[PDB]
Amino acid sequence: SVALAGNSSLCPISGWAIYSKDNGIRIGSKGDVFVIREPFISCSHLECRTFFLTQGALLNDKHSNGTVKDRSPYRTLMSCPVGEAPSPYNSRFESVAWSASACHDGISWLTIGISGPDNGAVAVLKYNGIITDTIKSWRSNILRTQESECACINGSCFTIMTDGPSNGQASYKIFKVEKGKVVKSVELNAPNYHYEECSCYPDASEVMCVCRDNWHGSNRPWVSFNQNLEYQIGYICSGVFGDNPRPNDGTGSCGPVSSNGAYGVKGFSFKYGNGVWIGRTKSTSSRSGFEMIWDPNGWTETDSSFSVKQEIVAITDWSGYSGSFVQHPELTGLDCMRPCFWVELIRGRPKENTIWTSGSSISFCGVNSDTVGWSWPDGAELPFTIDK
Amino acid sequence: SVALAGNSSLCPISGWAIYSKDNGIRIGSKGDVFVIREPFISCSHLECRTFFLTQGALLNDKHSNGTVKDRSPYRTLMSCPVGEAPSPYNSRFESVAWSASACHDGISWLTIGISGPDNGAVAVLKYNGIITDTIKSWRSNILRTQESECACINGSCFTIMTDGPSNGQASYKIFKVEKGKVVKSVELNAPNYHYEECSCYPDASEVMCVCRDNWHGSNRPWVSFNQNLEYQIGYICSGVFGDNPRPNDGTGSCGPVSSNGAYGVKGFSFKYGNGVWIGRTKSTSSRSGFEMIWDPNGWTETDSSFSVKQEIVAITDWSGYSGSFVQHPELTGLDCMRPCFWVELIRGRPKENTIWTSGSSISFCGVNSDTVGWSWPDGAELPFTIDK
Amino acid sequence: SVALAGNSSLCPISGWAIYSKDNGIRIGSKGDVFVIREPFISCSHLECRTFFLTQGALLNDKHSNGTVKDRSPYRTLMSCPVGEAPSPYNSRFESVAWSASACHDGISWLTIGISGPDNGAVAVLKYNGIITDTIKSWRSNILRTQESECACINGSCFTIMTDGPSNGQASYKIFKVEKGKVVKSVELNAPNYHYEECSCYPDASEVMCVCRDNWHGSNRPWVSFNQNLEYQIGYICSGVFGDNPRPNDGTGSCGPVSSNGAYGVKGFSFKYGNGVWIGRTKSTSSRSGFEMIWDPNGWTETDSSFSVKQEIVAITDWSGYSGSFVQHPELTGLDCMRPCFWVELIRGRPKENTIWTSGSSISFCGVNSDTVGWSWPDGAELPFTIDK
Amino acid sequence: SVALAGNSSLCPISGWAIYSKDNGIRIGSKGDVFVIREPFISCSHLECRTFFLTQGALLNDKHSNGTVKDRSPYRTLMSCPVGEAPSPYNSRFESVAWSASACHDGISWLTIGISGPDNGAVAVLKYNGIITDTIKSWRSNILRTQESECACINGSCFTIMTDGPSNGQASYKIFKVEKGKVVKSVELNAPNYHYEECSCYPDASEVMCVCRDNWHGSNRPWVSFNQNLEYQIGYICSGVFGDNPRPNDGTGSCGPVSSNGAYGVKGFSFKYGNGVWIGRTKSTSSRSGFEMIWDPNGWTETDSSFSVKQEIVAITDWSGYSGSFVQHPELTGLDCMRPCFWVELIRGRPKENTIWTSGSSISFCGVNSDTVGWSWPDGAELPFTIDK
Ligand SMILES: *[C@@H]1O[C@H](CO[C@@H]2O[C@@H](C)[C@@H](O)[C@@H](O)[C@@H]2O)[C@@H](O[C@@H]2O[C@H](CO)[C@@H](O)[C@H](O)[C@H]2NC(C)=O)[C@H](O)[C@H]1NC(C)=O
Ligand SMILES: *[C@@H]1O[C@H](CO[C@@H]2O[C@@H](C)[C@@H](O)[C@@H](O)[C@@H]2O)[C@@H](O[C@@H]2O[C@H](CO)[C@@H](O)[C@H](O)[C@H]2NC(C)=O)[C@H](O)[C@H]1NC(C)=O
Ligand SMILES: *[C@@H]1O[C@H](CO[C@@H]2O[C@@H](C)[C@@H](O)[C@@H](O)[C@@H]2O)[C@@H](O[C@@H]2O[C@H](CO)[C@@H](O)[C@H](O)[C@H]2NC(C)=O)[C@H](O)[C@H]1NC(C)=O
Ligand SMILES: *[C@@H]1O[C@H](CO[C@@H]2O[C@@H](C)[C@@H](O)[C@@H](O)[C@@H]2O)[C@@H](O[C@@H]2O[C@H](CO)[C@@H](O)[C@H](O)[C@H]2NC(C)=O)[C@H](O)[C@H]1NC(C)=O
Ligand SMILES: *[C@@H]1O[C@H](CO[C@@H]2O[C@@H](C)[C@@H](O)[C@@H](O)[C@@H]2O)[C@@H](O)[C@H](O)[C@H]1NC(C)=O
Ligand SMILES: *[C@@H]1O[C@H](CO[C@@H]2O[C@@H](C)[C@@H](O)[C@@H](O)[C@@H]2O)[C@@H](O)[C@H](O)[C@H]1NC(C)=O
Ligand SMILES: *[C@@H]1O[C@H](CO[C@@H]2O[C@@H](C)[C@@H](O)[C@@H](O)[C@@H]2O)[C@@H](O)[C@H](O)[C@H]1NC(C)=O
Ligand SMILES: *[C@@H]1O[C@H](CO[C@@H]2O[C@@H](C)[C@@H](O)[C@@H](O)[C@@H]2O)[C@@H](O)[C@H](O)[C@H]1NC(C)=O
Ligand SMILES: *[C@@H]1O[C@H](CO)[C@@H](O)[C@H](O)[C@H]1NC(C)=O
Ligand SMILES: *[C@@H]1O[C@H](CO)[C@@H](O)[C@H](O)[C@H]1NC(C)=O
Ligand SMILES: *[C@@H]1O[C@H](CO)[C@@H](O)[C@H](O)[C@H]1NC(C)=O
Ligand SMILES: *[C@@H]1O[C@H](CO)[C@@H](O)[C@H](O)[C@H]1NC(C)=O
Ligand SMILES: [Ca+2]
Ligand SMILES: [Ca+2]
Ligand SMILES: [Ca+2]
Ligand SMILES: [Ca+2]
Ligand SMILES: [Ca+2]
Ligand SMILES: [Ca+2]
Ligand SMILES: [Ca+2]
Ligand SMILES: [Ca+2]
Repeated sequence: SVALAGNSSLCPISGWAIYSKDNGIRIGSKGDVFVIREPFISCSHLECRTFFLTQGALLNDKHSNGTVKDRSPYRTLMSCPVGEAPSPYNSRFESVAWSASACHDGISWLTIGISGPDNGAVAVLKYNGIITDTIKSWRSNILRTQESECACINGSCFTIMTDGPSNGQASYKIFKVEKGKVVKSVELNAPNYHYEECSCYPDASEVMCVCRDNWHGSNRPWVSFNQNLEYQIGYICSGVFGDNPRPNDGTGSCGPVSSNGAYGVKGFSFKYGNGVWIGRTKSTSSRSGFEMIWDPNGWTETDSSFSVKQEIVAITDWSGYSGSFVQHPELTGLDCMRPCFWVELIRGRPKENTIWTSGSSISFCGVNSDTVGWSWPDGAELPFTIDK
Repeated sequence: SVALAGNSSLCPISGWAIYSKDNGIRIGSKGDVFVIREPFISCSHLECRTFFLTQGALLNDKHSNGTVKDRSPYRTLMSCPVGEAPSPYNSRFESVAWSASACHDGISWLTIGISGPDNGAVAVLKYNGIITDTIKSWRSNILRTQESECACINGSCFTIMTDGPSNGQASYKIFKVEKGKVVKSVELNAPNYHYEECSCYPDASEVMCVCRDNWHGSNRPWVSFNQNLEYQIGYICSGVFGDNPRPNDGTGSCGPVSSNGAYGVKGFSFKYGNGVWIGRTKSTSSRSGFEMIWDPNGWTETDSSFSVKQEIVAITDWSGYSGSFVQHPELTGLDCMRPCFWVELIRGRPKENTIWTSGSSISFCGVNSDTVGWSWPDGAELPFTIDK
Repeated sequence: SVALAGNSSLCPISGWAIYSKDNGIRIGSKGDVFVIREPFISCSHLECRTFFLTQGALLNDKHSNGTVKDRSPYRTLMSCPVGEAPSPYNSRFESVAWSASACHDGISWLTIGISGPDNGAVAVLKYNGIITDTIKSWRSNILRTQESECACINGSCFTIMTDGPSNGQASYKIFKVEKGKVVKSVELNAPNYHYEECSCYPDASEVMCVCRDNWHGSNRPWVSFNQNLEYQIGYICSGVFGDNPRPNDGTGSCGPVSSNGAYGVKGFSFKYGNGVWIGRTKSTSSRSGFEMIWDPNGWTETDSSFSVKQEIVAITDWSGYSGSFVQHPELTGLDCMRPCFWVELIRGRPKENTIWTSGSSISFCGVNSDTVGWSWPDGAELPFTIDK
Repeated sequence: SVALAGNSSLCPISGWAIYSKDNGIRIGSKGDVFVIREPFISCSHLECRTFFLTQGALLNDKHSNGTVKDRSPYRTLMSCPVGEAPSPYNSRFESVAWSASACHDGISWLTIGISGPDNGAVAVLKYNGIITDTIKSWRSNILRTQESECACINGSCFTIMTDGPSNGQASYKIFKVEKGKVVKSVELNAPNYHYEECSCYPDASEVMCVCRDNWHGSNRPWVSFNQNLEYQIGYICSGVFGDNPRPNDGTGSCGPVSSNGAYGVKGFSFKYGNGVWIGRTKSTSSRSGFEMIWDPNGWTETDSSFSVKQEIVAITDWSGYSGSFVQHPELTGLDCMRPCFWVELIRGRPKENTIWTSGSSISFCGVNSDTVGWSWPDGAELPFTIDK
């Protein structure tokens, strides 16, 4: 009926309250559950959903064998209610996709699903499930996108795509989409920067995206922009380094930190003035553990000092991708934009002795009331019957 | 649209008509059914639902192994339609929780889910699925709540939480909640009393809660209160003792009956003037059997005499927790508050030779027409394939 | 919103067009499907549903073992959409019941579920899922009802219950129900008659019920009545005998035909003037085959001549119970009452080498356009894995 | 509420964007998924659905054995949401059918399901699930229909049925249906032509159907007609031959091309002026591969030259039936009729070493933006556990 306004500011928060846990892998030991990756949450004005990519194989079946291309023609974007195990019996089909994003403008769902060959992949955009536009690769080298929700403000939704090497300079574009039609795009002028798998959120009528530098940055890049795609770029300055892998905390940089800068993990962070909430793994080397850190000057200053840490997953347990999501005033009844996040808990290959790899999910919302750290890990006992 | 009024009196009844039976365990021998505990029913102005806690494991799977903490990070509050087996394919996610309560104010669902560590657990309150408040532990010793429905009157919902020892004096609070926000709380001044797992129901614009004394009472404690949290406390006086374990019926007390007073089972009872409907197990020592007893003076007098008994489950079959639920006039069309109850039929450990423990459920509503006693037990044949 | 009027006459028809087939047993060889009996169809002003009784066990599981009481505390009335396999994942819970009826008045569903002991069983009546009344046994000898839909006319719904011997004279009552409350009942004065498992349908503001004589009739008894429960009784006169078992067709009677009169099968027939559509098995001795016969004088004349036969199930395949259902003008848009019927295809014990017994279903609607006979049998290949 | 107008022209397009992929077979290796054929898509003004025929057997079960009649009494038309694996837990029942069509007029669904014996089969027509008419065989030799969607224009829906030999001259009729009632039919005068399994679509208030000649044509026949059933017939003229099997491309004919003309595969094509979009297999001999070809003069000229080819499935992978579907302006918001297509990917017998045969599906919509060819095959690894 009416577009989400997108004009409120992020809510003042003090900590993170647990929102969901699906136990998808534990349930999938016996039930009929998809093998999934990137279980990103996104919400409308009425409800929240978990989106995910599947190869159309179930846990404990031979088709879950992971020695197959990530970018396969079987890969599909699907969604199910938040907190449920992702099954063929409760999941909706969204798009054929090996890279994706989705977001709700207040009226209907936009989904973006990229499929096709590496040298010519096409993003199919859908609005309320009907194809409304396509974007084809402009460098012929793996067109790819956020793997989390796009950001909507007053009926325009915004996303970021990358095309080019994942181990060197690439090309980055921002897209403005209305009723699933591309109305504007801009190519970033970002020499020496690298953007992948952006987590973008609206805040006071502009978008902020925090991304992954897979080339040569162990801190995270960011790009922010207004409704006309006039943008700014930088890297998060804090010495509390956000990517995985990374060095031990040390002197930061408002450009890419080259030490342990290659590879990465999808991640997010929330800017509050000169301060920043960072979610990151607990290990510097593997996707293990998860913590939220408040660094009151960490957006702009390069020291390694921070003031608050909240435990989310212990370093003895596997974590994985994570991303932002918001809950607008039209859903919550609040006067401010609520920040939330999800974490993927990756099980299986390469770290564990299975034929498959899947994630389960947890999610949290920021609140200004009492909270507590704990560890909420995946909890499945591997290997499974199919691995014997 | 409009809040439940909560101002009517309990319906005059003569007996208990059977309302539901889910056969969850029998079905879960082959189907994909959660291992559950505390299958409490609660209703809105339109429908009733069964809420429950799961560890996110299914029957007949290795993850159902019960030599694990009750208070785990895997534990979740879920709900499904009354009378259906609780499966990942028909259950909705509500909250991450190892102790919970839920209730509908006429407008939306309030859910309360407690997770986190023993020394600092946090109740996450949700209204229509959106986080609206948190309550953190105030004694740092296992914040916990009803495991049945909270009580709503004219848009305010009420619950009771405990924090402190389960084998000695603890601390008890009543909470008043509006649109999922705590608007008032009071700490009971109840020396020598013990409250756990309260069953609370509205009756004539006030709430009555009947609970479990785990310290030193084989009769049940109660607390009643008005909308401003001005309260009264006591224990049910009847010599028809309500808890399990308990002594043989004898002289009662309007304080805790110390004989066989340690441990307990979640239970309920309904006050009608000086009279009381008690639901209890049939065994004095184990959670076996279930019966409803009408004691016309049993709220206030300490004799062991009663006038009506209705069989629910035979003493040769396992029972478990039980709790109250009501059905308001906005749902039923009646001019009075309808009392109902559920019973959990616990199967597996510690009494039986399985690796797991789960409950199925039955429920009954009070009526003023003809009724009959019978035994409606769980009916599964144990052990299961996973226990071999 | 508005009650079904129930004042139209049965549609003129010439034959029977196939309406549904669920293939429940074939699907249940692998899927998670209830063991069921009496899959009766009933419709509202918007949709049709299949109701059924289950013991809360699934096909191919140990709990499906049939050497158990029919009248057990596990037995439940459930419903699912017409034409779907009856699973815990698509079925709704209605009532705890070992004998049942249901019907929709235009506004909400009435369900009637009988449970409890043989010497004191209680029918629980629900309207829109809320308990609205109870009827207790009046002879203390197996209170039981239709196992098919009740009949509704202008907001009053009507049913027939029996209490007493199934091998001798019993007691028969008609009940008039409004918003799930009994407003009137009458006991039939029917010496030497026997009524069980009535199929009742509305026609021109009155109800006609065709039933099973289990005592001493191989033709079917009937009772018809107006809104004030003023009734008439008889037996279908045709020599085309309707029950199973029965003798070969011969001279009929407008009283019970004693030859092969003991035992029976639930069945139906539709009166059109002095003429009758009879559905019956093809075998005189076992529940095998199914056919529809039009006998233009068969309501009132005792000859064995008929004019039309339409094959439904071949005599080489198992049939079972069958019952009427109607589709009112408020659902169909027609100016007349549409007659339909379902058939249960019974598989397993006692005729086949399994531990279990279940039915699948087929259904047909009367039409005045071209039709064709065929055989639409169950089609499962027995025995199943659990029987090995 | 309001009928689809059906008066717009096909959208100008340049290529085909991927719309769905269900991975039904891969998922059905472990989950509970029907064995299916003819997964045709059809849409309303609100949503799209996949319709299909099942024998009521699941993958990996003994009942999936394919040495059984295609025209069995077990065969049923069912439907599920586009892009989901077709399971008993997410599929709706539509009709008992071994040949079918369905379409939505803007108000409700029409379904047409043919069952019964070869010498007298009856199409049961339903509108909003209620039987509204029947059509019986007029040649007593396998009455059969489209196996894809019928075409609706301003409240009248249109379909084509065949009756007679599949290896010689037969009889062909067009039917006009309103609210599920046949209002008009015409028999084609088409000597030497053969029509089976028509794909029909509306375009500018008329219908075009492209079909399969099973007798003696390796090009496809067509019939077009207006709302009064005044018709024209021919064969697609292009030397880019459309059927399977077929000869190598060569000189075409605006009559049947006899070389490799016997047998066939259900297919479609879209007429744009004198030009045509043809979907066909890549192999000339087996149902392998799939491609879309634009031949700018191919409706009317017989040369073998074409200008655009888009890969859909590689020749090393199995394809199967394919059919048209449209998306009207009332669904899309466009000013033109959107052309789409589905393809069935047939796995199992006769080409592969299994006891069963099933299809999965992919679908595509025409767009005027950038697109790309690829191969999106079924992807299951055969044989399955049941075949061992
Ligand atoms: C933030 O925006 C709200 C909502 O703006 C309206 O809805 C949007 C989707 C878009 O359509 C806008 O153009 C609409 O005005 C603002 O609230 C509105 O303010 C206007 C101007 O005073 C007023 O007339 C409306 O009644 C308001 N609507 C509501 C529902 O309150 C709000 O002022 C903006 N806040 C800030 C801080 O920018
Ligand atoms: C019990 O309360 C009912 C309902 O009260 C209304 O709805 C509540 C949720 C709340 O909003 C109240 O403040 C509302 O009045 C009472 O019925 C109402 O009585 C008032 C006063 O006479 C009258 O104006 C309304 O029409 C009534 N509403 C309805 C639907 O009947 C009722 O009187 C109370 N009964 C008792 C015994 O206290
Ligand atoms: C059969 O009954 C219809 C409907 O009657 C109405 O709806 C019923 C549920 C009940 O509420 C009745 O008391 C209602 O009248 C009759 O149609 C109605 O006829 C009346 C009297 O002429 C007229 O005023 C209404 O408009 C009619 N309603 C509709 C929807 O047509 C109809 O006459 C009856 N037919 C026969 C043969 O008895
Ligand atoms: C195509 O048809 C549209 C819609 O026609 C209406 O809806 C149909 C289902 C049917 O009921 C028609 O008889 C209706 O007119 C035409 O648009 C309508 O045009 C009329 C005539 O000018 C106008 O009064 C209406 O407002 C229009 N309705 C809408 C929703 O725009 C349209 O003109 C037709 N287009 C062509 C090219 O034939
Ligand atoms: C897992 O898959 C591996 C290779 O698959 C091989 O590759 C796939 C893509 C197909 O081509 C398959 O037919 C090939 O054999 C195997 O090496 C491995 O054995 C597979 N199975 C396992 C690990 O159990
Ligand atoms: C059931 O679980 C028991 C112990 O689990 C042990 O504890 C759990 C929490 C994990 O740490 C597990 O890896 C440990 O082995 C076992 O003792 C027992 O064998 C388990 N399996 C059974 C009973 O089959
Ligand atoms: C099927 O059930 C039969 C008897 O059950 C016996 O009766 C039931 C009600 C229970 O009391 C059960 O524990 C008893 O053993 C058995 O005789 C029979 O073996 C059962 N199993 C089969 C046929 O596989
Ligand atoms: C598959 O089915 C084949 C024949 O079925 C035979 O035909 C069916 C219709 C039934 O009559 C069945 O009872 C008959 O045996 C068998 O030849 C074949 O063995 C079946 N099983 C397989 C291939 O595993
Ligand atoms: C929001 O978008 C609407 C519709 O395009 C436009 O009229 C309006 O001015 C926008 N509001 C703001 C505050 O930008
Ligand atoms: C019920 O709550 C409303 C809204 O807060 C208040 O105005 C009203 O007086 C309350 N009614 C009663 C009887 O307490
Ligand atoms: C139908 O029932 C209504 C409401 O009780 C009554 O007023 C009306 O007269 C009835 N109509 C007929 C035709 O009996
Ligand atoms: C569409 O059908 C309606 C209702 O039958 C008729 O009045 C109208 O003229 C039709 N419109 C056109 C353009 O044919
Ligand atoms: Ca990096
Ligand atoms: Ca700092
Ligand atoms: Ca105690
Ligand atoms: Ca007493
Ligand atoms: Ca008999
Ligand atoms: Ca006769
Ligand atoms: Ca051909
Ligand atoms: Ca050409």
